[PDB]
Amino acid sequence: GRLIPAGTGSDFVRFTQVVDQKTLKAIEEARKEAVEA
Amino acid sequence: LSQFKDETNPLSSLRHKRRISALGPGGLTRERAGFDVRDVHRTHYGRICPVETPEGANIGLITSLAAYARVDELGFIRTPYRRVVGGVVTDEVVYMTATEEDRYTIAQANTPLEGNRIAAERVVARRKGEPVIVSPEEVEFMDVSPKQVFSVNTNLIPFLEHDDANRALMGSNMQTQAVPLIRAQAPVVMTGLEERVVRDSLAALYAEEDGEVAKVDGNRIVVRYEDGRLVEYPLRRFYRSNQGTALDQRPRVVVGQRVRKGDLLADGPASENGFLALGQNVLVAIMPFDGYNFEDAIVISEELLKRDFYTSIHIERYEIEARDTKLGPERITRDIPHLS
Amino acid sequence: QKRKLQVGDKLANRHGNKGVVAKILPVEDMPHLPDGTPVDVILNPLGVPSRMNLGQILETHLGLAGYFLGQRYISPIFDGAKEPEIKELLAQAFEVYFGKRKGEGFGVDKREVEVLRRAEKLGLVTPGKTPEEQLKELFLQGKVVLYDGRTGEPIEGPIVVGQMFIMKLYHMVEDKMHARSTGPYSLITQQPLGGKAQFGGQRFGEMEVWALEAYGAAHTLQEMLTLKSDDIEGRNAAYEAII
Amino acid sequence: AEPGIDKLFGMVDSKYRLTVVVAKRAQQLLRHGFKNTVLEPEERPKMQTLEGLFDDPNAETWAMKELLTGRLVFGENLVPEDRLQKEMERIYPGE
Amino acid sequence: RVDYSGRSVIVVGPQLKLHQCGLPKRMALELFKPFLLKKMEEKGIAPNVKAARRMLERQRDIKDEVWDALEEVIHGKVVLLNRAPTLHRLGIQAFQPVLVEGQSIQLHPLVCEAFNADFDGDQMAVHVPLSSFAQAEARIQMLSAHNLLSPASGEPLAKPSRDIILGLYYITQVRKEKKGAGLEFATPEEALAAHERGEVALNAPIKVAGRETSVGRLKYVFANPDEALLAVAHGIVDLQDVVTVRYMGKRLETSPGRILFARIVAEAVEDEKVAWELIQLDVPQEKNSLKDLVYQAFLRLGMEKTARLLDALKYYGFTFSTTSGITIGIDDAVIPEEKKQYLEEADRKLLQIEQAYEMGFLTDRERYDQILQLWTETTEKVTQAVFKNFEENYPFNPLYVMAQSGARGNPQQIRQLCGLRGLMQKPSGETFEVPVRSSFREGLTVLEYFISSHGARKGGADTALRTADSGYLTRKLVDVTHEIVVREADCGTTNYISVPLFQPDEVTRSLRLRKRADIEAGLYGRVLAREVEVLGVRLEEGRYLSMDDVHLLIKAAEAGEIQEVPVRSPLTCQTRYGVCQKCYGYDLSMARPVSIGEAVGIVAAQSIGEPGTQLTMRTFH
Amino acid sequence: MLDSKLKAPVFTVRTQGREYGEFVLEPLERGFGVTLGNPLRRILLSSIPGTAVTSVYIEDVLHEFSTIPGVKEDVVEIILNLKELVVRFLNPSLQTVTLLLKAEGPKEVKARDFLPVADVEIMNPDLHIATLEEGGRLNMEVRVDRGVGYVPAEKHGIKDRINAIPVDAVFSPVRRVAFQVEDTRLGQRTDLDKLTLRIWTDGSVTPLEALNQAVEILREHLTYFSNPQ
Amino acid sequence: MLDSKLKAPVFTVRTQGREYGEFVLEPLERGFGVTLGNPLRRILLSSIPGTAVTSVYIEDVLHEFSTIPGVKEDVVEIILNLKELVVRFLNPSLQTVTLLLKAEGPKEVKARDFLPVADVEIMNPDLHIATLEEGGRLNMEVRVDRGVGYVPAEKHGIKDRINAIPVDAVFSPVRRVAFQVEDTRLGQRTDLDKLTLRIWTDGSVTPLEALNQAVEILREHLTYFSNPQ
Ligand SMILES: CO[C@H]1/C=C/O[C@@]2(C)Oc3c(C)c(O)c4c(O)c(c(/C=N/N5CCN(C6CCCC6)CC5)c(O)c4c3C2=O)NC(=O)/C(C)=C\C=C\[C@H](C)[C@H](O)[C@@H](C)[C@@H](O)[C@@H](C)[C@H](OC(C)=O)[C@@H]1C
Ligand SMILES: [Mg+2]
Ligand SMILES: [Mg+2]
Ligand SMILES: [Mg+2]
Ligand SMILES: [Mg+2]
Ligand SMILES: [Mg+2]
Ligand SMILES: [Mg+2]
Ligand SMILES: [Mg+2]
Ligand SMILES: [Mg+2]
Ligand SMILES: [Mg+2]
Ligand SMILES: [Mg+2]
Ligand SMILES: [Mg+2]
Ligand SMILES: [Mg+2]
Ligand SMILES: [Mg+2]
Ligand SMILES: [Mg+2]
Ligand SMILES: [Mg+2]
Ligand SMILES: [Mg+2]
Ligand SMILES: [Mg+2]
Ligand SMILES: [Mg+2]
Ligand SMILES: [Mg+2]
Ligand SMILES: [Mg+2]
Ligand SMILES: [Mg+2]
Ligand SMILES: [Mg+2]
Ligand SMILES: [Mg+2]
Ligand SMILES: [Mg+2]
Ligand SMILES: [Mg+2]
Ligand SMILES: [Mg+2]
Ligand SMILES: [Mg+2]
Ligand SMILES: [Mg+2]
Ligand SMILES: [Mg+2]
Ligand SMILES: [Mg+2]
Ligand SMILES: [Mg+2]
Ligand SMILES: [Mg+2]
Ligand SMILES: [Mg+2]
Ligand SMILES: [Mg+2]
Ligand SMILES: [Mg+2]
Ligand SMILES: [Mg+2]
Ligand SMILES: [Mg+2]
Ligand SMILES: [Mg+2]
Ligand SMILES: [Mg+2]
Ligand SMILES: [Mg+2]
Ligand SMILES: [Mg+2]
Ligand SMILES: [Mg+2]
Ligand SMILES: [Mg+2]
Ligand SMILES: [Mg+2]
Ligand SMILES: [Mg+2]
Ligand SMILES: [Mg+2]
Ligand SMILES: [Mg+2]
Ligand SMILES: [Mg+2]
Ligand SMILES: [Mg+2]
Ligand SMILES: [Mg+2]
Ligand SMILES: [Mg+2]
Ligand SMILES: [Mg+2]
Ligand SMILES: [Mg+2]
Ligand SMILES: [Mg+2]
Ligand SMILES: [Mg+2]
Ligand SMILES: [Mg+2]
Ligand SMILES: [Mg+2]
Ligand SMILES: [Mg+2]
Ligand SMILES: [Mg+2]
Ligand SMILES: [Mg+2]
Ligand SMILES: [Mg+2]
Ligand SMILES: [Mg+2]
Ligand SMILES: [Mg+2]
Ligand SMILES: [Mg+2]
Ligand SMILES: [Mg+2]
Ligand SMILES: [Mg+2]
Ligand SMILES: [Mg+2]
Ligand SMILES: [Mg+2]
Ligand SMILES: [Mg+2]
Ligand SMILES: [Mg+2]
Ligand SMILES: [Mg+2]
Ligand SMILES: [Mg+2]
Ligand SMILES: [Mg+2]
Ligand SMILES: [Mg+2]
Ligand SMILES: [Mg+2]
Ligand SMILES: [Mg+2]
Ligand SMILES: [Mg+2]
Ligand SMILES: [Mg+2]
Ligand SMILES: [Mg+2]
Ligand SMILES: [Mg+2]
Ligand SMILES: [Mg+2]
Ligand SMILES: [Mg+2]
Ligand SMILES: [Mg+2]
Ligand SMILES: [Mg+2]
Ligand SMILES: [Mg+2]
Ligand SMILES: [Mg+2]
Ligand SMILES: [Mg+2]
Ligand SMILES: [Mg+2]
Ligand SMILES: [Mg+2]
Ligand SMILES: [Mg+2]
Ligand SMILES: [Mg+2]
Ligand SMILES: [Mg+2]
Ligand SMILES: [Mg+2]
Ligand SMILES: [Mg+2]
Ligand SMILES: [Mg+2]
Ligand SMILES: [Mg+2]
Ligand SMILES: [Mg+2]
Ligand SMILES: [Mg+2]
Ligand SMILES: [Mg+2]
Ligand SMILES: [Mg+2]
Ligand SMILES: [Mg+2]
Ligand SMILES: [Mg+2]
Ligand SMILES: [Mg+2]
Ligand SMILES: [Mg+2]
Ligand SMILES: [Mg+2]
Ligand SMILES: [Mg+2]
Ligand SMILES: [Mg+2]
Ligand SMILES: [Mg+2]
Ligand SMILES: [Mg+2]
Ligand SMILES: [Mg+2]
Ligand SMILES: [Mg+2]
Ligand SMILES: [Mg+2]
Ligand SMILES: [Mg+2]
Ligand SMILES: [Mg+2]
Ligand SMILES: [Mg+2]
Ligand SMILES: [Mg+2]
Ligand SMILES: [Mg+2]
Ligand SMILES: [Mg+2]
Ligand SMILES: [Mg+2]
Ligand SMILES: [Mg+2]
Ligand SMILES: [Mg+2]
Ligand SMILES: [Mg+2]
Ligand SMILES: [Mg+2]
Ligand SMILES: [Mg+2]
Ligand SMILES: [Mg+2]
Ligand SMILES: [Mg+2]
Ligand SMILES: [Mg+2]
Ligand SMILES: [Mg+2]
Ligand SMILES: [Mg+2]
Ligand SMILES: [Mg+2]
Ligand SMILES: [Mg+2]
Ligand SMILES: [Mg+2]
Ligand SMILES: [Zn+2]
Repeated sequence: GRLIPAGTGSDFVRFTQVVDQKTLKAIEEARKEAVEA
Repeated sequence: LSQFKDETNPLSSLRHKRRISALGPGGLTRERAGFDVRDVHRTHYGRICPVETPEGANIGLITSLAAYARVDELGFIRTPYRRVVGGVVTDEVVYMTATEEDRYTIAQANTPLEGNRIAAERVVARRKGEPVIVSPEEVEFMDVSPKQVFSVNTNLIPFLEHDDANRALMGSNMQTQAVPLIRAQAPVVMTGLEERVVRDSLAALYAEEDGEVAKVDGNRIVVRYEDGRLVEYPLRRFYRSNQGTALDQRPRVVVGQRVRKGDLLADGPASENGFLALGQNVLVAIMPFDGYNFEDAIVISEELLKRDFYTSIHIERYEIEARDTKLGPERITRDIPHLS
Repeated sequence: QKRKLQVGDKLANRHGNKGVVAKILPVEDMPHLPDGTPVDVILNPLGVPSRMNLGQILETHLGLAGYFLGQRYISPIFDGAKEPEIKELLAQAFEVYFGKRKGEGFGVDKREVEVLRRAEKLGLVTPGKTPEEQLKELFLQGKVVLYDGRTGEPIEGPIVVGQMFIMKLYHMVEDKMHARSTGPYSLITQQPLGGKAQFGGQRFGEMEVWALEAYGAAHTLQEMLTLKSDDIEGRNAAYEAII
Repeated sequence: AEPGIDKLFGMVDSKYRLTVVVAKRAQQLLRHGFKNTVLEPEERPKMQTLEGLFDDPNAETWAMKELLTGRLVFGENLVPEDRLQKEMERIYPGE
Repeated sequence: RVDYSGRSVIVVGPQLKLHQCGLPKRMALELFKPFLLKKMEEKGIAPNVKAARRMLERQRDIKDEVWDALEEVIHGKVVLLNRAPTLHRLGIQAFQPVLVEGQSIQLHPLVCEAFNADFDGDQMAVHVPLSSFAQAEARIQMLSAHNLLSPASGEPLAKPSRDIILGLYYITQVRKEKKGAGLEFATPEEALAAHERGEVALNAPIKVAGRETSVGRLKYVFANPDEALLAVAHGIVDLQDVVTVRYMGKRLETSPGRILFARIVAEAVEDEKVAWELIQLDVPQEKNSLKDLVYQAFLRLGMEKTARLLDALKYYGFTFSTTSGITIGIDDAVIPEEKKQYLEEADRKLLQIEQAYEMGFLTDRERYDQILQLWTETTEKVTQAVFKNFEENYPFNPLYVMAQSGARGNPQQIRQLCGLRGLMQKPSGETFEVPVRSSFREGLTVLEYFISSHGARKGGADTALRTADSGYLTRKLVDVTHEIVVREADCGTTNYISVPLFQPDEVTRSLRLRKRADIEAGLYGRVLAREVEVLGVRLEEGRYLSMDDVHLLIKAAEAGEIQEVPVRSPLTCQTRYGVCQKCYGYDLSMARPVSIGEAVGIVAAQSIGEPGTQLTMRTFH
Repeated sequence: MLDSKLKAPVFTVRTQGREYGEFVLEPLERGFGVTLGNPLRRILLSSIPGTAVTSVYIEDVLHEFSTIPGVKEDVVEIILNLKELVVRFLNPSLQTVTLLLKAEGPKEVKARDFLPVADVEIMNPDLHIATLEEGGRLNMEVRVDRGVGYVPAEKHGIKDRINAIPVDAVFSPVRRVAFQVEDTRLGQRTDLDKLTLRIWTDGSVTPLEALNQAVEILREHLTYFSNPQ
Repeated sequence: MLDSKLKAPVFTVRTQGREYGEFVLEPLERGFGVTLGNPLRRILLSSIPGTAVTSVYIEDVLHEFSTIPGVKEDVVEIILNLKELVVRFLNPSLQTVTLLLKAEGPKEVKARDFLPVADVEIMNPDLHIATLEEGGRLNMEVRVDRGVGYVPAEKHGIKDRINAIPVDAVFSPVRRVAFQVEDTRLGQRTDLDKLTLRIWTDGSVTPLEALNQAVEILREHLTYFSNPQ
């Protein structure tokens, strides 16, 4: 009753994320913040 | 073997009363064996229809006999064949066993006949399961009828002659699914047995002996025979058929009427005038419309519903029990505990 | 309960043409004959060549005769009516059809003539004969001119029409289109079960599984195997979530 | 059929990839608040009992209507798995 | 058993577009119950769920506001429909529901071919995609209007079925009527005049066999496109009439209907010229020409744009069909005059065979096998006879065009109506000595009928047996083939197979070009293992050969430049469990390469299990 | 006027009773008899209003599927016969008229047996309602209304008396329409359309009346093309 | 007004230029969009009378199948191009106008080359009649009329000059008509007709104008049912 090995359940696509350029600059701002003192 | 009655309409039931099945006792032909049995054997002539069997997994193993087919002494469907001594054809008939049928040279009914005289030199006959062009001098026996070749159910089809045996089966089983309409109608074109079907089935009520009519209720026709007697004939007003189709006898005779022996006093569930009637003759154009009739779709004119044409009465018999639970008897009361 | 005819219903002649009602048209615009009488049902031709029952097309022709000639007939099994005898009654019917038309005051349409033109270019009518004579020929063939009804223009090319008997078929319990959202569940097997009032779920067979397998329908299959039928804790949180 | 399904198919390396993108985008469109879109102003999603589709009818019909434009970005490993859901909650209100 | 399921009778939905399907609101209600409940709460119709529930527990209590809620819940969601035997992946398709009254389920006609569903009581189930994901896939990669081309063959399955062709065909056919006097206008000017007046008279038709231009072309010339049809509307020219017209840059001698068809397509997809390049207006539109049209449009213009053309064809076909007034009649099945001849000629010849036996020349057997040969020949003789009849005398016989058009009809079938069905076999299999002299037009006799009946049963018995053998097979195949799944990077093992374009033995030894079919089967959408320079073009390595390319290689083998073809294939793959992009090829239901992650194993196992139902079934071994 | 306008549709009429009405109109230009006949027909059938039995109350009967003693016909056959009944009221003031009839014993019950009502008339007197034997007691109240088209008994569900039973609504007073366009020869040019349409009617309204209503519906519709947007 | 009358045909329009014009109108009862669209269409094509080249006379040419020296195009190609010509006269006084044009040598002959006529205007100036080489002499007289529908050159047979040749009559500013009846849902009942008809026009008149004229012809015809006889 597990997800099918074949299809959208492909190891090649089971993992794929999406972004808005707005959330793109938001995460890099998180990286900028990493600079200590 | 003993099954629910098939009263979707008199015809349907009647047929279900004259079916011959394979499966059953479990000791005789069961599920395994098939194809040799399932095929329409040569001898099946006048003894079994070759069109009647159920279009489905269980095919050819279940079938109703033919028109003049009769079980003689021991279950051997004999079929009537008339005698033809020399080039002379008789009105005498011999119900022959399957076996004996092969010892003779038998011919078809289509043979131009002058009475007792066969009319063409090279006229068809079939010895033993083999089509043979025989001479008028070899024609020992002749077919009794075209009707005897098939079943009743099938005999009701107009020009069977021009219809593929395959689909003709469909037409024959379709009738078995005919539902009784409050408005019955006999075909504009009939074969000839519609009368005999309703009569031999027990749809319409016929007059025993000659006399006059006394009272014509909606529930009874008390007729007065000339013998000095009168009997009340109840009419199953509205009864529940096993499959939920109405069975009502509608009186067709007025008050004070001299009845001929065996004339319809009332019509059966599906009879118009002592004739079998199902569905209703309707004027029809035979062309394509948009897509409304595309693979096997039908377009219908609203007009057909304006007149109460295809309309039919149903009856489902819901049932409930007051059971005794150890928790307390289930009471049946107008009381419905929670809301309105 | 009264069961008046409706779209879901299935009707079929004695020959085998079986079929369902797909649309109930307003008398307003369905095919209508020259004299205002319109057709009740329109059967597709296509269902006739493949299947092989011309007997129905033979019935419709005798039927047309019986309509105008106001009479029923009895055509035995194989001994019955013959093609010439029917053309004969059709001949008699042309006079009731068109004879009254002559006396009632009018002749032929622009439409009636137009379809004749396309009909002679077809090969149904002997070129050079008068419309009156031509229409008889054409009628004897079993087809008559029909106008749209929606547009009033004719239907290019004669079309046959007539009195065909047709029955209505009994509706089984299955007919009662099932449809179940949530419902009971078997005791030992935890799969959906119906009965009295809850409809009982449909079966997802292997053949169907593969159908989805073929597609990239991963979840959709999972669901069918979990959320929809056996995932005890699944279906529950499923409903609630939806809720 | 559906709007520029070809155009869509073409923007992905695999057919089955397009389907995951759209679905995951539809996911986020609703979870973090439905105004998590990139193309609302002038010509946008619309239904007609009113022009009310502007708020919440079909999730992915949006997802696709955005992916068809070149604003979104779908990668195999674009932005680290857990930090994504955090930054998204911080910036998009509506709950 | 699925929790969000349903099932009802189906009924054709002619206006419906491939995209959607008609679903009984009454059904939708139960189906989408929870989705509706909540939606009730988001509106004033109910305070809460439990409320919304009791609100609908009874039929008479529903406010017409609820439908407006449901109709709103279903906005862009879609459902799946199943058919009785689910034989291939298209046995389940997704569509957008358009809620409708009553009991029946409105199905589109074009997909009645994928599911083997006819309308004599066929009932289809219906399921609901609950997750946003299940819905995503469902409508993205499972909706009808997206899987137009079959997985078995790169041939379309969304083809104008029965009624559409019949319509589309009748509109594009041209007529020919009476040849009496001279047919020569190619040269004299006294020929134009005389045969123009002679046509005005009663002697020359509008469509006469007169090479260059039958007077029907002489009389009418149409400047712009429209001009042509207006004359038609007014009753000047039928649609099937041969006229001359001015198109973009040519004086084209083509019929009204043909010109009209041109537009239909030209309109469906507005790249008018591109509509002309992929269409053949030089012939009556058969299902094949159509089929082709579809395919072409698919590669050329693009998927959705095709969908449009599909419905466009569906629409006009349907309409034009109704107006055409094609009908079945008893006099329309026409029996040839030659039938009597052929019969009698073969009749007397039977007499000879008999005199030849009465004497002792031919053995018991010889007689028999000689008689059958007489009929088998004679029967085939009437068959080409009837056709010739219609072909020459009634080009527009009802019963005819249907068969010609990819519409409906089988040569063998026609023969049974107009010609005659001649030989039926005995119970066992030994065919009968006597034929069935009759046709269905005339009374198939009492017994010739009983004779033909036998063979009917064997057909039926066979059919009932494949309703499960059709599965028998597919099971086996899927048991071995399920694991096979496209998961890859171009597998680096280049071991390849060579496809033969020539066969050695039909007639002992003669090398011959394989049939366009098989070849198409072998190289369609394959990946060239090695580079091949053939007629002038350099097919590079690894390239996916389009049907247009596979059409080049054959034209090249015709010329004599290649006898084999290097191409990747499943038989030579390296991916243990799985097959790769380059080795599978093209055919997803879509015409581009295969997309990684497609369940080929089964797609395959299926395409092979269905047709199996058509193959004969006497004894396994 | 004399030339093109005097050459105007000679509207001629032939009407017997309120059922049949033929209507000729010629000359007309090219293909106009059709242009007019067809719309009018479409209107004459779908558009025009009338009368039909909308509800019935037998006094001892509760459901439609019952049978009354001394009465040969069954409830369902009778309610059917009522649909056959054609009434005609004369003014708007009469929207819903309840006709009453009670007959006993050995008599045949025809439509003339209904007690007369002031503004209403029964065109269908001799229609057959029932055949009463002896001790035949039939007392009913049959509602009647003015509406348009067909309305299934299910759709309206009329409620005069709780034990009453609704009937289907056959509101088109028009029975059938028919039109012919034969050629007419007027001096100069032969091509001419002569439109004559034959109208049949249940009696409620008249062929002429109907026709008039029809043309108006069309007219009213042609005006709906006024305000662009 | 508020209930049944406010629920009235919302007549909406969309017209770009003088050629195309869509016209929507809903709601309509049952099967009315058809009832209306169809007649209007039949009128829009046959009735909205117009103009078309009815006859031509090349001076040296006798038959229609001839070819003129220095003239690339053949008589048949040119008479065809003339059918393409759209003219517009302003008043009834102009029933049959003969336009004249004569051009010589290395010039291209377009419709603007015809000598202007007082009450007549040519909307099709740049249309291409012929290409004259050298020593190219073309002097013609092309007749023009006001009529309705399509009339084959055979049907009229015009006779200005004995060596002239008739041309087919394309009498209409309207190019094509088209109407669709799609369902529309208005609250209670779903069954609803939505009539939208698309009209194309050569420019002479506008879609709207045409439509208006159309409806009137219908109206005018509905009035012809007045005086019985
Ligand atoms: C002895 O009672 C039972 C024994 C079972 O055991 C078992 C093993 O032994 C059997 C026999 C010995 C039989 O002789 C037999 C039949 O003769 C038969 C069918 C089955 N027919 N069905 C198949 C489904 N279709 C449907 C149409 C749409 C698709 C599905 C309709 C016809 C069948 O399976 C049979 C059967 C068995 O299975 N029928 C027909 O010949 C036929 C073609 C039509 C008749 C239809 C009537 C309507 C029907 O008669 C009805 C009144 C009932 O009588 C039956 C249901 C009955 O049930 C009860 C309870 O009484 C059983 C026969
Ligand atoms: Mg993930
Ligand atoms: Mg065994
Ligand atoms: Mg055993
Ligand atoms: Mg059989
Ligand atoms: Mg089976
Ligand atoms: Mg089995
Ligand atoms: Mg015994
Ligand atoms: Mg015999
Ligand atoms: Mg004789
Ligand atoms: Mg002997
Ligand atoms: Mg019968
Ligand atoms: Mg009757
Ligand atoms: Mg008799
Ligand atoms: Mg007594
Ligand atoms: Mg007694
Ligand atoms: Mg009784
Ligand atoms: Mg009871
Ligand atoms: Mg007496
Ligand atoms: Mg008597
Ligand atoms: Mg009635
Ligand atoms: Mg009736
Ligand atoms: Mg019902
Ligand atoms: Mg009659
Ligand atoms: Mg009648
Ligand atoms: Mg009559
Ligand atoms: Mg006669
Ligand atoms: Mg005569
Ligand atoms: Mg059943
Ligand atoms: Mg429950
Ligand atoms: Mg059970
Ligand atoms: Mg129940
Ligand atoms: Mg339930
Ligand atoms: Mg919880
Ligand atoms: Mg926007
Ligand atoms: Mg984007
Ligand atoms: Mg990772
Ligand atoms: Mg938050
Ligand atoms: Mg629809
Ligand atoms: Mg409802
Ligand atoms: Mg419920
Ligand atoms: Mg409440
Ligand atoms: Mg309300
Ligand atoms: Mg069906
Ligand atoms: Mg059935
Ligand atoms: Mg099913
Ligand atoms: Mg000759
Ligand atoms: Mg020759
Ligand atoms: Mg020639
Ligand atoms: Mg030439
Ligand atoms: Mg030559
Ligand atoms: Mg010619
Ligand atoms: Mg040739
Ligand atoms: Mg040339
Ligand atoms: Mg081409
Ligand atoms: Mg071409
Ligand atoms: Mg050709
Ligand atoms: Mg050809
Ligand atoms: Mg149409
Ligand atoms: Mg002859
Ligand atoms: Mg010979
Ligand atoms: Mg032998
Ligand atoms: Mg040949
Ligand atoms: Mg021949
Ligand atoms: Mg030919
Ligand atoms: Mg023919
Ligand atoms: Mg013979
Ligand atoms: Mg016969
Ligand atoms: Mg690899
Ligand atoms: Mg090799
Ligand atoms: Mg080789
Ligand atoms: Mg050879
Ligand atoms: Mg050899
Ligand atoms: Mg050889
Ligand atoms: Mg070959
Ligand atoms: Mg090499
Ligand atoms: Mg090498
Ligand atoms: Mg080379
Ligand atoms: Mg090269
Ligand atoms: Mg390369
Ligand atoms: Mg190739
Ligand atoms: Mg090549
Ligand atoms: Mg070559
Ligand atoms: Mg493939
Ligand atoms: Mg594939
Ligand atoms: Mg075996
Ligand atoms: Mg005058
Ligand atoms: Mg008079
Ligand atoms: Mg009179
Ligand atoms: Mg006039
Ligand atoms: Mg006029
Ligand atoms: Mg006129
Ligand atoms: Mg009506
Ligand atoms: Mg109305
Ligand atoms: Mg009134
Ligand atoms: Mg009382
Ligand atoms: Mg008064
Ligand atoms: Mg008054
Ligand atoms: Mg008054
Ligand atoms: Mg008033
Ligand atoms: Mg009053
Ligand atoms: Mg009152
Ligand atoms: Mg009283
Ligand atoms: Mg009275
Ligand atoms: Mg009084
Ligand atoms: Mg009063
Ligand atoms: Mg009388
Ligand atoms: Mg008494
Ligand atoms: Mg009401
Ligand atoms: Mg009600
Ligand atoms: Mg009450
Ligand atoms: Mg009624
Ligand atoms: Mg009435
Ligand atoms: Mg009528
Ligand atoms: Mg007004
Ligand atoms: Mg006004
Ligand atoms: Mg606007
Ligand atoms: Mg209104
Ligand atoms: Mg706008
Ligand atoms: Mg302007
Ligand atoms: Mg030249
Ligand atoms: Mg010169
Ligand atoms: Mg020239
Ligand atoms: Mg030229
Ligand atoms: Mg030329
Ligand atoms: Mg100028
Ligand atoms: Mg113009
Ligand atoms: Mg639509
Ligand atoms: Mg719209
Ligand atoms: Mg309202
Ligand atoms: Mg209301
Ligand atoms: Mg327009
Ligand atoms: Mg005027
Ligand atoms: Zn590989």
